[PDB]
Amino acid sequence: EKEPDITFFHPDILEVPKDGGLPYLKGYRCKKCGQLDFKTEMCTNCWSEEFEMVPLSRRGKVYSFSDIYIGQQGLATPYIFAYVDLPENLRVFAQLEGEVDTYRCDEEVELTLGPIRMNNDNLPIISYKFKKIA
Amino acid sequence: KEPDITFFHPDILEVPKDGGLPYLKGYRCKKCGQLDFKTEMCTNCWSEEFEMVPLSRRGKVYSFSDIYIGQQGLATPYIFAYVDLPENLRVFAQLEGEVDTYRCDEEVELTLGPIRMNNDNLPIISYKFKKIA
Amino acid sequence: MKLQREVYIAGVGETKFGKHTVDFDVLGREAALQAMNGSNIDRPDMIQSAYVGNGMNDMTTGQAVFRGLGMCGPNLPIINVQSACSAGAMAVFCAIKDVATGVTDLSIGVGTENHTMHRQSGAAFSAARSDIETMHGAVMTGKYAMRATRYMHETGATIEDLAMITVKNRKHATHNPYAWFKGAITVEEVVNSRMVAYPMTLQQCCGIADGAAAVVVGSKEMMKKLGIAKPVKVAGVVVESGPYHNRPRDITGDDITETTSEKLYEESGIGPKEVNILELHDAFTIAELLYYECMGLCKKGDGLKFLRDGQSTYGGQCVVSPRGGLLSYGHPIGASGAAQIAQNVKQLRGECGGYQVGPTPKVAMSHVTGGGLSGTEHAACTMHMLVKGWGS
Amino acid sequence: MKLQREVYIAGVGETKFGKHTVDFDVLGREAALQAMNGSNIDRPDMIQSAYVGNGMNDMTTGQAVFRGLGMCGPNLPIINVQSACSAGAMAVFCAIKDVATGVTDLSIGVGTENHTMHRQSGAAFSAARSDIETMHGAVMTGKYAMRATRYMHETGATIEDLAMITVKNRKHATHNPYAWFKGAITVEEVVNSRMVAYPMTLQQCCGIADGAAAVVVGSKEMMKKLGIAKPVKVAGVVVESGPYHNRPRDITGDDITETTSEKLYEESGIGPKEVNILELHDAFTIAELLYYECMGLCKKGDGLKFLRDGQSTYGGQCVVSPRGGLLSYGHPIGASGAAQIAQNVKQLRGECGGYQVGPTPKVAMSHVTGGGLSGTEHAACTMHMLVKGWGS
Ligand SMILES: CC(C)(COP(=O)(O)OP(=O)(O)OC[C@H]1O[C@@H](n2cnc3c(N)ncnc32)[C@H](O)[C@@H]1OP(=O)(O)O)[C@@H](O)C(=O)NCCC(=O)NCCS
Ligand SMILES: [Cl-]
Ligand SMILES: [Mg+2]
Ligand SMILES: [Zn+2]
Ligand SMILES: [Zn+2]
Repeated sequence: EKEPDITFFHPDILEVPKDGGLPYLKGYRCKKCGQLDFKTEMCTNCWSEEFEMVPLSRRGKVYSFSDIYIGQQGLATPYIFAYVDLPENLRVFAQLEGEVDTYRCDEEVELTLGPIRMNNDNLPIISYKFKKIA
Repeated sequence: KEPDITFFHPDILEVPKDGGLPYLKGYRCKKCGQLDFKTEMCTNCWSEEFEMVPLSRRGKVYSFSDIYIGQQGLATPYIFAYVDLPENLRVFAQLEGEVDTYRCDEEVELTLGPIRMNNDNLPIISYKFKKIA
Repeated sequence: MKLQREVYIAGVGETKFGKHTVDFDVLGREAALQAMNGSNIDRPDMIQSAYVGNGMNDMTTGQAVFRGLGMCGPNLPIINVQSACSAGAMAVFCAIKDVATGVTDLSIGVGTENHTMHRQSGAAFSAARSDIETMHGAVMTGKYAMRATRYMHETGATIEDLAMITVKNRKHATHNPYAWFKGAITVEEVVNSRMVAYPMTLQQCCGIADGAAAVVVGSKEMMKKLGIAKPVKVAGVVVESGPYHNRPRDITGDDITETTSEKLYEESGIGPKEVNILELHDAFTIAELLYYECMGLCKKGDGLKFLRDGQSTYGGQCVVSPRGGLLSYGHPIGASGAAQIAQNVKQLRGECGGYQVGPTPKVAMSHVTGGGLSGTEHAACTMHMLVKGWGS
Repeated sequence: MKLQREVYIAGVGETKFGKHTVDFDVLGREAALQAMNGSNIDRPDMIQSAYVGNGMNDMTTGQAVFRGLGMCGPNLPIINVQSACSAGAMAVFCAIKDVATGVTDLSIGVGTENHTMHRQSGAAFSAARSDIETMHGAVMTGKYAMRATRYMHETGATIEDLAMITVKNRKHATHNPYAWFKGAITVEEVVNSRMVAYPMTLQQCCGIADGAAAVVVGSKEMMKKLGIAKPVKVAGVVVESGPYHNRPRDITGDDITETTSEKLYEESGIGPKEVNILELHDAFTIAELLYYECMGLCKKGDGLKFLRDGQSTYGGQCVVSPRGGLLSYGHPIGASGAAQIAQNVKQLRGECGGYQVGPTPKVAMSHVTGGGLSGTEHAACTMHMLVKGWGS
């Protein structure tokens, strides 16, 4: 299609400030019941549609991960993905930057941006990932 | 890498290796006498014992349709029909010929020809029916 | 199936039908939420079981539908159902059965499908993937077209007669915003549209559409508990499988539609001449015309007279396809069986505005089949009989 | 689901599992015929309803199964069901519900699938890019691998411990003709097989297979009328959907397996320590290990000790995967949930010859899940509790 496929994921989860400020993940807190979640049309706990935007911590912690040697079609292998827990008590699934056989559970990691896959036009989709701090 | 079929199907279409005229095959249940196409068990009485019955090469177009929008991947137009045999069996099959030429109750005769391309892009030869002289 | 206690429809939901870019789960969620809102259900923890019909999208359609509503969990058993085009009606049937048996007091049936985001156009649906007729090139257009060719042969009916079905169904849909195609079309425009499977031209074929619909059902006490003002009573509902054989059946009849409709009349105690509106499986023009006789709306041989005399449109014995039928909505396989019911409910309730049947119908019947299986006219059939359930 | 009256299993059916060149309908029919013959049914239309589970063969699989038995028609309502790997168990569940509620006195559930005869892209076994974890590259083996890594982190389990699940399950299957892979395999062979997503190697993952099974269920009176010698009582059966949220979970637990099994124990009145054999969703070695804890066979954190102590093989508290599990049969999506039940019935009846558990089991439990979009552990879970129903 000459109307392009996406090159970014996703404006309601990963905030890239237009003035060049550091990107951050964001959640949305239900104003009725207080549930924090990623962006959704209605609160899955109480069905309210009234929210407040909550910027999320850029530091998280690898809860678990796996080195992927046989993965999705079209992604370069090996790659790594993980459950990354944020201190706001939200869990984010994301790729980890780096080499196989180097991550451990409960390791601290920091948000970063990079290509997570190629789109239908064979151009990279840029999204959030996490990387080692030191 | 093992190859795709080029013939459909030995359980319903017999091609005599002696070069005799091909024919469709029915099967008669030995226990209840019901005639049907090949099955593992009789739909009427569940018996597994049958005798093979060569079927008439001549049939009648019960109904048909000229197909201009086909299955994905099939060249168009083509024609298919319910062809009724004297043995009181109905066969679904393509008809050889041109659109806008068939009629209900038209007599037709068995013939072999390609029904589709296989996954190696070779023709699958099967049973069709054609107009008689 | 005999209902062991009364079962009533509270809220219903329906998306617009046509080419959608959102997928089956979003459509299904929209219809389900509409049905819940219409039932005064304002919390995720009220419905007690859910059934979701689908054809080709997904093996966990209902869990995908309800995920974003926060309703999946230990108190919501979800089961997904399939019987090609019967699936949306079977979902409502399963929900009815849970209530009628006392397994639940409040359940929901959803039908949903998105076809257009998952296939290329320019091709018709085949028969079943594993079916012998599919090997030989069977497409559903031609399978129904053969019934029209034979009907024309036996009765002298012309393609212009069959075209009147599209004219009427599109007329019915004129003011219905949910339909895909609608409004005034002439016999000449129907007959001169491009041939698809002779003698079915484009405008005599149902569209390959996306959409969803949902139906909440509950007990008499649950209707009162929820403050439902116009509960619609399920007077009967019947599921059959189609007889299989390779003998020369009369394809201008329809074994399973005949027997399913008779059983529905017997169990409900309501005869065909008492039905005020009917949504049936008008996948092709010929299907509706044949079903006038198969369902006993008129005597043998009178189907075309029934049509020509106006008996299936406004002012006649039975308004058939008042929402516009499959010939106006198009036909998302998993959705149509539920969508017929949602619109029948709205008609019973007087809620259809510019396409509302007058006098208000009191008895509404629906019918979907499901096919592609060689040796059967249809693999399955599901029919519902619904009636006014609020007194005056 | 509480059972309104007792329900018993009469005959069961089971094909060989592996690569079949006959399709899902032939396999399903073979299993259905066996189950009906094993129920001493002389009049097939005594079977009053049929449910058939399938994942991706077709939309009318149950009608395609029964048509070759001459059983389709007005006296056999057939509904097909889907919840990815839950489908075959849900088919049996639907049949049990029909009997328990008195809708029927005799019903049948079939699960069937043929994968290997069909070109299935790989995208059919996965969710769409729309699913957030899939957008970021998730694959099922890596999702379960993360569960294994977390378990190794918490317990000190090694890859060799995980591989012992494959070793055990193939050992159990040694003399089982229905299983596909069977007999002795060494830990080093399992560990040294190709790495898919650390620590899951190829031999720790179940494979795709073709197969079918069937279960006839009926009332107590129907068991007496059919002369069934060893009717197996349905002590309980539970269907759940998986909760959705984005909070940190303990993935060495399993929210829906925990709640489904607890509800099964509560409804049946049978606790986990009373279960003598268990078939469960061993799609990967780590799943069986975690489910020891999730089902309450042992305490949190003790699954590794349970395994090493031999408590999940012959002589132990509960023989887990005595037929060999998915790790020996492979996994035809629509079949496995029905097949677990068929083999558990055979074990309860003492019929499994060289793979028969001794002493004879009296309590048998079965478990399949299925699906799992982002934010869920699984889309569905179906569990059955079965007990000896004959006296002395
Ligand atoms: C008749 C049929 C083959 C036409 O499909 P098609 O040729 O591929 O047509 P396309 O999808 O490419 O659409 C072409 C245009 O015609 C219109 N159109 C498509 N189908 C139409 C239909 N059935 N009726 C009227 N108009 C239709 C569309 O609006 C479209 O224009 P758009 O680009 O703005 O959307 C298809 O509708 C069909 O197969 N219908 C029967 C489906 C069926 O068998 N269902 C199961 C019944 S049991
Ligand atoms: Cl159909
Ligand atoms: Mg009988
Ligand atoms: Zn809230
Ligand atoms: Zn016979």
